[PDB]
Amino acid sequence: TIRNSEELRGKAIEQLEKARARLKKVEMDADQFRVNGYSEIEREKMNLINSTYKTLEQFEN
Amino acid sequence: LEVEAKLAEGRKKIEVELQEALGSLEQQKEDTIKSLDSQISALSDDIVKKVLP
Repeated sequence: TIRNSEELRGKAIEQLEKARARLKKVEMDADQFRVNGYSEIEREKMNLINSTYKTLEQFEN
Repeated sequence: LEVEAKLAEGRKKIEVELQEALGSLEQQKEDTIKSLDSQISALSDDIVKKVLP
């Protein structure tokens, strides 16, 4: 009782709540994963328009 | 789809440019031709003397 009631309770709570904290950390890195593609794929519109603007400039020539 | 609409815009630009510039150039060629005719008579007279030595 004396050994196991602490040897399986407290560390389990610690890993359990640190698992929620690590979930919050990797969720924050997922909030960064928003930026990881979002600021560029908001531009990808003007990217696929302006890259072909040069071929349209060859069309103007 | 917006890119396709922009392609339609550029296509209308080539429509107007092609049509109006081709009309003006087809007029320019006639203008220069009718400007040349006296000088083509002069040019024929020039060639006649050159080929008659």
